[PDB]
Amino acid sequence: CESKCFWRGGSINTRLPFQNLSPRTVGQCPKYVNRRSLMLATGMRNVPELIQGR
Amino acid sequence: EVVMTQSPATLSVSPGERATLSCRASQSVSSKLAWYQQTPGQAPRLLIYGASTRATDIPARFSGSGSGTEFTLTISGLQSEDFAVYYCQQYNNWPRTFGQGTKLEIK
Amino acid sequence: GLDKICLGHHAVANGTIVKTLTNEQEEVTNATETVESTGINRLCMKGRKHKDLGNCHPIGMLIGTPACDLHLTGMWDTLIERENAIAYCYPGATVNVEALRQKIMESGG
Amino acid sequence: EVQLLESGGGLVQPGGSLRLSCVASGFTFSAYAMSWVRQAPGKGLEWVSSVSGGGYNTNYADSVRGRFTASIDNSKRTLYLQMNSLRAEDTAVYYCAKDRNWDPPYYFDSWGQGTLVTVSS
Amino acid sequence: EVQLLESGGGLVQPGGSLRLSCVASGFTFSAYAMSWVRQAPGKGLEWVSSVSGGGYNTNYADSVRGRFTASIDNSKRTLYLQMNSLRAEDTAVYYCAKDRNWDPPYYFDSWGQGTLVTVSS
Amino acid sequence: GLFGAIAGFLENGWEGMVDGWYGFRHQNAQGTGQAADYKSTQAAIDQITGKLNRLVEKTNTEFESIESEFSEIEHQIGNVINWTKDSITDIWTYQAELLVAMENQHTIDMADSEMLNLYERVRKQLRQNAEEDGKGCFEIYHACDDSCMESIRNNTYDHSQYREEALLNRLN
Amino acid sequence: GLFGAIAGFLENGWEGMVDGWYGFRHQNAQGTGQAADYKSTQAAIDQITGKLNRLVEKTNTEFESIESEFSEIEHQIGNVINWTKDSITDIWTYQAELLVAMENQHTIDMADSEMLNLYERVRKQLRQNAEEDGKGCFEIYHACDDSCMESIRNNTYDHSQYREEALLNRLN
Amino acid sequence: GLFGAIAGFLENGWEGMVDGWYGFRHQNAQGTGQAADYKSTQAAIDQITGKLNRLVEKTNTEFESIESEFSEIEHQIGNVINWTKDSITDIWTYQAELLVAMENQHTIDMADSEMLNLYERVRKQLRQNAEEDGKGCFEIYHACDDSCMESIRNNTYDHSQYREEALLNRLN
Ligand SMILES: *[C@@H]1O[C@H](CO)[C@@H](O[C@@H]2O[C@H](CO)[C@@H](O[C@@H]3O[C@H](CO)[C@@H](O)[C@H](O)[C@@H]3O)[C@H](O)[C@H]2NC(C)=O)[C@H](O)[C@H]1NC(C)=O
Ligand SMILES: *[C@@H]1O[C@H](CO)[C@@H](O[C@@H]2O[C@H](CO)[C@@H](O[C@@H]3O[C@H](CO)[C@@H](O)[C@H](O)[C@@H]3O)[C@H](O)[C@H]2NC(C)=O)[C@H](O)[C@H]1NC(C)=O
Ligand SMILES: *[C@@H]1O[C@H](CO)[C@@H](O[C@@H]2O[C@H](CO)[C@@H](O[C@@H]3O[C@H](CO)[C@@H](O)[C@H](O)[C@@H]3O)[C@H](O)[C@H]2NC(C)=O)[C@H](O)[C@H]1NC(C)=O
Ligand SMILES: *[C@@H]1O[C@H](CO)[C@@H](O)[C@H](O)[C@H]1NC(C)=O
Ligand SMILES: *[C@@H]1O[C@H](CO)[C@@H](O)[C@H](O)[C@H]1NC(C)=O
Ligand SMILES: *[C@@H]1O[C@H](CO)[C@@H](O)[C@H](O)[C@H]1NC(C)=O
Ligand SMILES: *[C@@H]1O[C@H](CO)[C@@H](O)[C@H](O)[C@H]1NC(C)=O
Ligand SMILES: *[C@@H]1O[C@H](CO)[C@@H](O)[C@H](O)[C@H]1NC(C)=O
Ligand SMILES: *[C@@H]1O[C@H](CO)[C@@H](O)[C@H](O)[C@H]1NC(C)=O
Repeated sequence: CESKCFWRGGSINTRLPFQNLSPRTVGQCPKYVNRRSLMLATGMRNVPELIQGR
Repeated sequence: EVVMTQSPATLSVSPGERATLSCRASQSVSSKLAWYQQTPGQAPRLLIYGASTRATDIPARFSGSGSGTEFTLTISGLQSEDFAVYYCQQYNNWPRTFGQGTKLEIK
Repeated sequence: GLDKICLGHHAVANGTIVKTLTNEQEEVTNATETVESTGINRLCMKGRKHKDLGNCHPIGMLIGTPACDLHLTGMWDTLIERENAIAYCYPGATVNVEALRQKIMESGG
Repeated sequence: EVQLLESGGGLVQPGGSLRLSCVASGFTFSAYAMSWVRQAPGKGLEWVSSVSGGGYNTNYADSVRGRFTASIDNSKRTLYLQMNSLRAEDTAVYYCAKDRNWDPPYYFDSWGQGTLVTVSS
Repeated sequence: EVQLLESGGGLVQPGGSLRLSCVASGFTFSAYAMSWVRQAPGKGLEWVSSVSGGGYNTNYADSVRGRFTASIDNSKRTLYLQMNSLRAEDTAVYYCAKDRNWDPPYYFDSWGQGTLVTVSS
Repeated sequence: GLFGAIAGFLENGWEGMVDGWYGFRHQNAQGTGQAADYKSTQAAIDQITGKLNRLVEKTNTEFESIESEFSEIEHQIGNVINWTKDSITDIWTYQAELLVAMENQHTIDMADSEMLNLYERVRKQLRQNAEEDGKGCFEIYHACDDSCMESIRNNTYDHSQYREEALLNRLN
Repeated sequence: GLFGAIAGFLENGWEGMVDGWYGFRHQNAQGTGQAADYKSTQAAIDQITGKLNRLVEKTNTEFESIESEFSEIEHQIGNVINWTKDSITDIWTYQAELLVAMENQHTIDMADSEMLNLYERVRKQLRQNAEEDGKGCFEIYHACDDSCMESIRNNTYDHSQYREEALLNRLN
Repeated sequence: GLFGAIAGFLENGWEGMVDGWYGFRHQNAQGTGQAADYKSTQAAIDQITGKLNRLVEKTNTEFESIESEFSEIEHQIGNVINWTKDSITDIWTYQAELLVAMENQHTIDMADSEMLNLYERVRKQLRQNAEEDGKGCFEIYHACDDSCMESIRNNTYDHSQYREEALLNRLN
């Protein structure tokens, strides 16, 4: 296996911008962000339909 | 008018072993094919659409691939209740014909 | 009925919640999380000429404590140190060790 | 969450016919197509009919063309099938299912419990 | 890269006429105007003509008004000058140049290799 | 109402469509149908889907440890190192949260604008043969069935062939 | 000019108004009046006013002192803490000033767009019964006084009743 | 064909023009020309060109050296100072790029909007005397030649003097 950044409990081999495993890392690990999750949109606003029976 | 064959018409596998199935086409469909599951005295269940995509509530042990006229579907680990009748259907041309069908049994 | 033609974009039955400048919760067709939250529980070490010290404390590899007897000399680009490594068979300590310790862990052989 | 329910099975003889019905709830009834499907005893599945585009379009399998007429009532969310000229060759279980596209049916997604139709001399 | 390549030099007596031509490449032919410029042996430059607005407008110097006639053909990216009633004073070199503006030519920007015109008895 | 509605946006979005983002559907005596616009969809999907990669810029700065996990550190320099880490961590957390929330605003706004431009382009083509219907929808006043419909989707709609007929019914 | 003007936006904003942001102003033989669009105003006020809270994110951190105010220390470590504090302070000052500056741009830009959308809806409602006036207003070619006026503001305006009258006067 | 083209935006931008950003060109039997809208151009150039200065904010800070170039530093505190410098440098490098990238988006989007607003103005001015041409251009239906053309650029175009003529030819 190949990797380029490590931490206490293993490796964080991934290709995402931000990580939330540990604030301490060595190598080229991603930046640490102190939040559980941070969703990024890849679509458009949703507007479900309504029922018409009149 | 597509007519399809599922080979073998019947297969048997022991519990816990890998199971693989295939369905063949008479003319190109290009990923416009689906798969189903159904037990006797019950109603069917949709498994795979797009020939590579699992439908909602389909465990991770279901997968497959195929393009053009031939498709493969491997059940990685046959549990105690995976035995059932399976079907392959195409939605590329009218009529959307079903075919021979296939029954899976314990060896 | 009179002929008709017109336009619209897609919609889905059940959407996902995302943040934005003007609304704390907003409905969109689909979204992807940006934060990785699971990692391999292994030291992924292909290619590198890695060296594993096992029970050998890095400070002990410059002085030759028995736990480090099997490898004093060597070349590498990645040095691995383990928990509670045995450094001093004869009890003692070094002045400004935190400086020496980092220097070894940064040198290539 | 999603629920489909049907009824209308029973005995019949040549000349007469049933009128099956299948009810839908839990989803917008005007935003998806609906289809019927049957299965002869211990044999393979077969397509029979489907409805498209809110009810302005219909299609039938070549085995029942002209005999069977489908329809839709989006006020009561009910699916109909007015059979005619039975020949006892169609004795089979029937189902009503919901697909995932508007004008072409594409692939059926959800099914109900179905009902039994039989013919005898 | 930009290239203007001319041709059509010759010799004429009074009452004759030449038809000079200049070919353009490397740029959108309709995006800029064009102009003819001449230089008599060892004397100052003189303005002759120019074409503007894609071909719907033209102008001439007062020394040749009514004698000469310019034009343009976008299907071949070619520039023309149908001379008439030439005299000895017309003996000079000729050029075709590309300017930078559309409606008024403002100032010229590139030049070709030129050609020679001469008159004799 | 006996049948389902046909209205487009400004009222609600299409539920049963999987082909592409932007599309339109027609209706006439012959039947009903649906279709997707690919050139617009491909442009939109290419510009929005790649945003994830652009966030992770490959500034390949490499860091090294400054904190000993099996630690025996002093108490002053330890506090100094602790203070900066939280301050920078808060900067990244505050910077990252606003960046993502800020970019989501553009995606929703941009995508909504591309939809309107396509809507604008159709009104110009129909010119005087169609009247706006006020629900993101158009009313065609001349009789096309299947292929005259296909032309509108394909930019080959020469309005001049139908103007004499369409304009005679908008005003009687 | 003996009386005051009646022009809307594209020229200037209403000077006298206290109820709501987006309003109306009719005029006819009976008199003149004023009104406010509450449904749109409430949507606008809710999205804009709450911005202040969204900036103060509660990612709470318990910062603690690292410098003694009754002071001592050194000259090296003292100069290390000082350097970072100014750098982070400039980062926050630079980040804070730009963040507010560009968020103001969206608020001004977004509000101007919501106003235009309301303007678009009305001209869709009037269909063929009104011409644009070029000053943000509309010219109505059929006779409403008070209740036909109130309908346009209430979406219950069925234009089909008045089309046969308004059209006969636009083109004589 | 034989001559060039006259089409405006929605197809391509003017290739030959040096006077101003926003302008328009006409055509008629008399000839062809060009012009520039100075009032709009000055507003656009003034708001866009000054963006460069607004990035260099004069929140002056008198930074001073903390690293000896003729160095004999320790090894522990040296690593501590080294770590923070890179972290802030990546912050500035990461911050600087996204700031410029974000601002470029606004300039491209804002300028495109200003162009459309000018396009909207002319259609309102021409009222019922012109029909849109679908390529960003208008088709004038009355013999309006040279001082006329100047008036449209000059906001003094009183359409009421030409309505009786233009309207008789749009619909025959
Ligand atoms: C829902 O949003 C996600 C996120 O964009 C989309 O899922 C992504 O779909 C693509 C295409 O099938 C998957 O494959 C890879 O994607 C990118 C496309 O730029 C590229 O790296 C490769 O060429 C490859 O195709 C991708 O893994 C997948 N990502 C996730 C997280 O599921 C999905 O398409 C969106 N839904 C719709 C209807 O657009
Ligand atoms: C000018 O701005 C001030 C400051 O925002 C306005 O006063 C504030 O107005 C808001 C509502 O407009 C008052 O209620 C608060 O609003 C928001 C709604 O999202 C929310 O933070 C709270 O739930 C609360 O309801 C607020 O109390 C009030 N005063 C303050 C904040 O001191 C003022 O009205 C504005 N003037 C004009 C003419 O718009
Ligand atoms: C392409 O960009 C360059 C660089 O900005 C332009 O040259 C610059 O032009 C401005 C005026 O347009 C010159 O003056 C400056 O303008 C603004 C006014 O708000 C402001 O930043 C300053 O106060 C100053 O007066 C500026 O000196 C000049 N800079 C350079 C290096 O030439 C150039 O005109 C642009 N060319 C185009 C758009 O064709
Ligand atoms: C600094 O932070 C670490 C990690 O949270 C903690 O264990 C330690 O007590 C803190 N204070 C120091 C090192 O003085
Ligand atoms: C669309 O227009 C193009 C123009 O080149 C033409 O070739 C094509 O046949 C037209 N029809 C369709 C269905 O694309
Ligand atoms: C650090 O800056 C403070 C003021 O912010 C000053 O009082 C102090 O002397 C400085 N420490 C130095 C220069 O070591
Ligand atoms: C506005 O329209 C609503 C529609 O529900 C109606 O009930 C109400 O009476 C109308 N108001 C007026 C003042 O006409
Ligand atoms: C800090 O980095 C510099 C280069 O930026 C290097 O010369 C110096 O040795 C480093 N100090 C350490 C590693 O203590
Ligand atoms: C343009 O309008 C102004 C308004 O003051 C007028 O004075 C002028 O004569 C008009 N035309 C020209 C060509 O300036």
